[PDB]
Amino acid sequence: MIGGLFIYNHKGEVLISRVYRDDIGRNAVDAFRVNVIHARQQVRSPVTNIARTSFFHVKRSNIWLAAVTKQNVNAAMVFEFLYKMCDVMAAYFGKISEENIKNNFVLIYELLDEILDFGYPQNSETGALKTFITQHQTKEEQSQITSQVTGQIGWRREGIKYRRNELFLDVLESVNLLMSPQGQVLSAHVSGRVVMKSYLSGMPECKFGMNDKIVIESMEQKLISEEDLGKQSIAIDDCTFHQCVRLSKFDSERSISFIPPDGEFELMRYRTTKDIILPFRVIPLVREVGRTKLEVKVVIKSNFKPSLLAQKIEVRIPTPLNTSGVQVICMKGKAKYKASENAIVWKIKRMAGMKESQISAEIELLPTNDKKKWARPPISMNFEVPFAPSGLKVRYLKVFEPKLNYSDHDVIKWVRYIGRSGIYETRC
Amino acid sequence: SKYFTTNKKGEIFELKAELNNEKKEKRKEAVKKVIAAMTVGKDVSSLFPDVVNCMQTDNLELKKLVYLYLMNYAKSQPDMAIMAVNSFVKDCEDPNPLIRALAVRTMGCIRVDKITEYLCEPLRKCLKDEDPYVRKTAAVCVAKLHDINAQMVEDQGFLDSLRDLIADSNPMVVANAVAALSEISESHPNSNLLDLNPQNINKLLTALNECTEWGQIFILDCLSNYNPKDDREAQSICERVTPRLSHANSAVVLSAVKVLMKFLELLPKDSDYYNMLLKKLAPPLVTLLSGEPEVQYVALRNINLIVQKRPEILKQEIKVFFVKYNDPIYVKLEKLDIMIRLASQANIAQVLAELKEYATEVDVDFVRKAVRAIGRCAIKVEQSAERCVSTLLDLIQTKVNYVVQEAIVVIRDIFRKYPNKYESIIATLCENLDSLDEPDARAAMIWIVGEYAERIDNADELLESFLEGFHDESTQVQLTLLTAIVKLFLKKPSETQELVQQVLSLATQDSDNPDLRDRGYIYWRLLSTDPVTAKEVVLSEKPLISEETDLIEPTLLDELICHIGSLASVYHKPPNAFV
Amino acid sequence: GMRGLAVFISDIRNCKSKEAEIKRINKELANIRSKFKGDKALDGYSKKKYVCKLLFIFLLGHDIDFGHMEAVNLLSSNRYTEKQIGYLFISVLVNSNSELIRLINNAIKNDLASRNPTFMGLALHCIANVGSREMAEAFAGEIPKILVAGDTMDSVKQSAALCLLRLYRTSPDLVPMGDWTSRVVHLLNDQHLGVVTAATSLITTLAQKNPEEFKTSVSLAVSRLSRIVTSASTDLQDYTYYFVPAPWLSVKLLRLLQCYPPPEDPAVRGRLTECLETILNKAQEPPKSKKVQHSNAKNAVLFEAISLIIHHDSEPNLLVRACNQLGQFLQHRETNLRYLALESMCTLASSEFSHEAVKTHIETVINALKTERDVSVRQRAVDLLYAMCDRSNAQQIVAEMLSYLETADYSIREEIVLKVAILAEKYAVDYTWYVDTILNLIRIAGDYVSEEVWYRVIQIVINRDDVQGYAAKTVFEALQAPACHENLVKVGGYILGEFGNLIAGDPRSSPLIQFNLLHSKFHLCSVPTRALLLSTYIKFVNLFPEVKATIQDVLRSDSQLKNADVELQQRAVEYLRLSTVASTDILATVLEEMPPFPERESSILAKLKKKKG
Amino acid sequence: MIRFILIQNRAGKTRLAKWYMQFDDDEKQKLIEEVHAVVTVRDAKHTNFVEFRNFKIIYRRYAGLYFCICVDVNDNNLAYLEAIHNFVEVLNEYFHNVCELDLVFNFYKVYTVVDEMFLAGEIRETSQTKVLKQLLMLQSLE
Repeated sequence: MIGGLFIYNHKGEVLISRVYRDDIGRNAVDAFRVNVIHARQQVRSPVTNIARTSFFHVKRSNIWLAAVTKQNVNAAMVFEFLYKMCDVMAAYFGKISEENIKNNFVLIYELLDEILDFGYPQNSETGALKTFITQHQTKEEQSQITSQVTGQIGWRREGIKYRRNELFLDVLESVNLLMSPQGQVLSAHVSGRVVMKSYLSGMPECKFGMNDKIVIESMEQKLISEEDLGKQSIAIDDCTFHQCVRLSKFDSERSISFIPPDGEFELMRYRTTKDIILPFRVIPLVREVGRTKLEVKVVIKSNFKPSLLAQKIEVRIPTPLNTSGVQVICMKGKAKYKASENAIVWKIKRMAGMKESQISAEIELLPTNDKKKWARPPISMNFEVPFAPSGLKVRYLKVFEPKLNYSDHDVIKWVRYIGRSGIYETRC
Repeated sequence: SKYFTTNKKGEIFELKAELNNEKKEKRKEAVKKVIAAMTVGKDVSSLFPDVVNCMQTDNLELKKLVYLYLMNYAKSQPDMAIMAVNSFVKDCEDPNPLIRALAVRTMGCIRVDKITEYLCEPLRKCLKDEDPYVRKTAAVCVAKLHDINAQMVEDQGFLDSLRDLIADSNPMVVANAVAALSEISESHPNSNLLDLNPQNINKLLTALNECTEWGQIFILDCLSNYNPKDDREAQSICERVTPRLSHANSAVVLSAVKVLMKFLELLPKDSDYYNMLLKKLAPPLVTLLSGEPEVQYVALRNINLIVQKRPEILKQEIKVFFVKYNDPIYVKLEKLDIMIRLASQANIAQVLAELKEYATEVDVDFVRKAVRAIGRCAIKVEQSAERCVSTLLDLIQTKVNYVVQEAIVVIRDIFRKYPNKYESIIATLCENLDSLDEPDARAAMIWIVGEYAERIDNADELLESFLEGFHDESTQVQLTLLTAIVKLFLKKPSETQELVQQVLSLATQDSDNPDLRDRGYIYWRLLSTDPVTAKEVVLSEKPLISEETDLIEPTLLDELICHIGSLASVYHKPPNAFV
Repeated sequence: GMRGLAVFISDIRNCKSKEAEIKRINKELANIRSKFKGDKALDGYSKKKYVCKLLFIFLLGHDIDFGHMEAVNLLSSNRYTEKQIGYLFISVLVNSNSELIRLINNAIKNDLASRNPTFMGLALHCIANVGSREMAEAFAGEIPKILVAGDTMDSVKQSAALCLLRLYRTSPDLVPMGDWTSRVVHLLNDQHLGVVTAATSLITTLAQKNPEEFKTSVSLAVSRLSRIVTSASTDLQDYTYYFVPAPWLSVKLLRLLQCYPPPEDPAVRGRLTECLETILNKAQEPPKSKKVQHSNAKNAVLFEAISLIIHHDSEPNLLVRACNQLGQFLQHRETNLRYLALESMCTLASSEFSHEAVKTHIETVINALKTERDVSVRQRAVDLLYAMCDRSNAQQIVAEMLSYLETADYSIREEIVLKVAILAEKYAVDYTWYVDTILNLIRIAGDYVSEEVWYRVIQIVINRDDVQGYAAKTVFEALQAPACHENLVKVGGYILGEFGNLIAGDPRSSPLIQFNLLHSKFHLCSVPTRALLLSTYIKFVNLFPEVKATIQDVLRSDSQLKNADVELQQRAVEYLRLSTVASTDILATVLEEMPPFPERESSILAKLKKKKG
Repeated sequence: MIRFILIQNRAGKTRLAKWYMQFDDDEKQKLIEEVHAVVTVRDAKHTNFVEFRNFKIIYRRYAGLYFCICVDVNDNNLAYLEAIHNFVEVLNEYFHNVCELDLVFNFYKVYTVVDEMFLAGEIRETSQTKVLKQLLMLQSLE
């Protein structure tokens, strides 16, 4: 379906030359190098057309990757394949560099040709790949591999044994927040995923509950149990899944079925663009004194439970560029200034909830605010916080091993709720 | 596996020396130098004797590297392939089905005429096989066989066998069968793939539900070829699509939207599952732009496409297009662009505030785009047009031509929509002719001339000046001058005679375009004939175009629907336009 | 004689992690800077060491912003190596701070006053490369007073010669000449060729400025050069390299004389003829030597002599000898040999004398370029056949050239198809067959050709007046071709718009069908094509009334009413307001057969020439 | 005339950059990189004189060394090729089977002798015995 797929370094020579079509020419490849790899201009696109020829060439890192084709395809699946490729490269050997490619060359080649033959892309389920795809068959092994291929079950499921059956979850909630510098939450959204680290035997299908259509309602049920009309739980604004789920099962009854693999993985990522909890009440704003002085007023009211303790509190307060006369205000924490970035680093060792530290700033200037003027860099609060902002949490969690012995109770469960607010930026 | 990356300077004879050691080590390292040569693109076909004599072996890795070298170099030397077919046979008698499939793919990676018959019945037994990999590779190498000579009764019987293998239980074999046949449809007797039927549709739908994303997308594009006979089966199909939400999405989602819009032409009153999807579609579309920059980039392409095709409920999700610093320049561009396309009459105040903010940023390109967009807003609701007046005026006063350059055309088109309103600026424009560098802006000024050469009285001297440009300017500029002068002579015959006569003589004798020359022909044989009649056609108003603002060719769009998901549509250039 | 320099070369050569390089650099930086920024500099060893380091580091990707007045101190420093490293430094590091330059030029005039070789030589070397105008200002006539007015030795004199030749090729304005002919032409009679080479070079320059200035040259030069040919290598043995006679100087002389007109003289140029026979009759022999360098020099001076003979072609016998030689020359296994042979031949290719003799080698050329796998050679051959082409050959030339072009690069594709088309028109008498040829050309691509090309062929057509019925019919043929080439569309559409009547007694002639057809193509094109098609459509009715009513209905569609542009708005307007509202007489009145275009000169040639580099 | 004179090692980097016009960092660097890539891709059937998109260089490849001298359109390549060959002879003669490390300590020597027999973009001298003579007698000049 596709031809050459060539990985490139910075110096531009191939790190691989992995062709899958006749049409592919050396005259083509070196041209691609000297023209994309080398170009006086520097604004480009991961996809490229040169003489009616597509070129999905990407630097997924310092290391590059060129996907050459002259066949109209879905670019999206091409990129999906590129991802899966580099991702499994990492999964099998972590870092991906010169030696990472070299000392894997043969596996690289056989995989690529398999996972994509003449451009026809095959699967990368790696249900048992790395076993025989290892950096010599038996009749049982022959039939075994043949069947596991024919077997419509992946993600490393053959029936495993773990001396215990336990899973540790970690709910990460990334605070996708923009608020008006005068105070109005322009962006109130959250990006979160269910990463699942599991240590269990066998191949269990598991289910799980997370409060739906209502704000939230073996050994520890919950320390923060879902009080009726509890923490923010909403129709998930967008719930994203992974190929263990059964969306047929969902859209039938709003519940997929997932046979999870073992070890760590991301069970389902999700987004909600509403119904969040604010950790502070900051009105960061700047004012200008004719044109000889820019003054910034930063009143950082922190707002959480004082029992909650955020640490290493570093708020980004850009100082005006031209600096003649400084005017500093201190309430609590540590006064730190940032030069070469022209910023008040109101760096505080730690903060409890429901607090307020105000810094008012004046910085004398020289007129440069013209038809082109000062860029107002959003004042941001950056710090540490674990948190269940929505607090949409485990409505239940159904795990088992309905084959031999170990039941629900024979599994010990966990979760973490790690908020993530580095997106706390506003000055303009 | 470790790098070798060395071949030159008599070390080919050291490669021999180690090849003059049958022992495994020198053999393997020599092989790695061979792979080095093959990567750096230096032929080692000379080793085909060495390669074939050491090739008597049983090592899997050796088999694989020999597969690759042999294949890609017999590509450059079909002669010694005689050696290959023997081993390939030996492997087709190697009970390992995986090794057999590797033999099949290496073999079927080359097609001339001879290995063909060597594999044909063996190939049919790979079709009459029960291993997903053997039959799988069989289908893949049947496709590969269609590279050439794909017109033979033998390949046709293979086509019959695989065509029945379209009905297949094995997910792998049926999946690559679907992929293969979908690609074979590109072989254009234009009668490809007659296996479509309702029950087949249902079974492949079930498969899609249970088969990998590969087979799923293959099924999707095949459905993009099958034409249902009404909406009811299409109803059930969209029900099958209902669970086609979050997956290895991007490709699947684009192709699914393709197949849906292929059936999404009926009314949301005909079914509300229709409008249920319409409303439900926005948050996944956001995820598309909430994905990864490249896939969100593709998504932006597809979204502009959709807004073109479907101007609907997304009219309240402009939020996604809300530009930020960190946003990359072109992403910011399309953000703002569809922002304008998602005209929020409520936000237009703060929108334009932001717009002039952007104008006050530090890149020419997006600034020009925003000027054009603001002009379109002036072509949009009139209220805006006043702040447009003030802003674009002070932007003129920024005295950076390029902005003002395209702004000239912008205002030309605005005044085309809105004439004889703010002629006051034409005076200012009069000074601004000493910077004419854009045939667009120059043509806009000449258009102004043709417009108001009756009000423009100073037109005389400036026009006899502009007569400096008769050559070395693109024909449309000429034509614009000519029609402006025609308008003028119509409205002011008193002193255009000398002008029209000299310019006609010139443009008709210095002509190369017959349309230009015969246009001068028509110009005189209308104006010598009956200006008294010319004015009625010309000097009468010519109605407007009513808010195009970068419209789309429907049919092109309608046909790129067959590509929404594929390079053609996303690229917004015809699939034919690239081959 | 100085530690830092050598030890630094040692260590930093052994440093490999660029940070270690940087560390060693900064160590030398402390050393040298502080030694100059404080720690006053010492004269021989320290200066030489540090300054050679500074120079080579400047070369290593750095620069020196000091020590240049102190580089004058190097010039004013005992060891010749110090003065020399200053020479180089200032010659390598372009200078600033004109007081620096002042001291420099003063020291230069001193190194001239120091009438020793080395000083003056290195001074001229810095004068040439630094090339400040003040040199040729103070040395407008002073460098003459160096190279002449005192005539001692070769080396430093050709040093001054190359210096002044630089200053002249760069600033002849600072060169007043008067007349110095006798001296340099006697140098041409000087057997000490050390000067005579660079002499002849600069003299060739001045003769590019003034050939007429030197006819006295001609006789002495041709005598001495006949000598050079006849006196090959037996003496002046280090003027002798691989026993060739003065290759560079001889080529200088021959190419110089090549500015002068063809042979006209009976006896002097009779001796010239003698040299010609000498040259050719000596090149013909196989080499008793066995080293390619001899072949290289002989073939080089061969090219020079032949070129000197080239462009005259009043020498039929010599032209025959050249044709024979070239015939043998397109067999020499190294591609470069036959390549340069191809250049020389396509150069000579325009020989009305030997046109046919070259044309004899047409199939040689054909199979060669077909069995070539290179293009350079192929363009030389294209130019060769081009200069010599004619109708007869052209007949097949079309076929073979096209069979080659279908596989080629893209720009060159345009230039070649354009040049072969203008060849065709140079030979176009079979205008119907030529039209067919053009049809084939368009059928190849017909989507990359520029405007003036099909413009020209359309003019030809309307100027041809012979095949216009044939032309129209064949255009129709190309129109029912399902595919599309917008250039074909434009051209043939207009043609049938004016010539479709000439193909009308046929069922396919059905302006209804082809009209709606063009309509299917109407709105999928570029804008100018739409204007063309508008002219064509307005031609249609007044030439084909039957389709009118339909044409009327269709030209009223919102599309042309809403076409965003101003122009097409107005074009459709003047068409509609005259079709919908129709006096019905102004139609024919305006419509006109668009007479054969007035005479021109096919500026396509000059355009290709400006494209020609 | 001689545009410039570049010499690079098999290790890439131009081990001698010698110019005759006011080329610049950008220009010189582009020249280096482009010429180097060409030399790499240029295989053995080639010439010693490759045109680079507007004119030629008289280049000379060696197992480790690549002597590239730039001219434009007209200069009789062969003569200059033999000149370069001559100069190479002179070098390894005087430099007595030169290893690169020699010029690493004596690049200036090569440079100044180039300056000697070649000047202003042209050959200043070509006389093997005399070249060696004057070199040696002046390879003693402090």
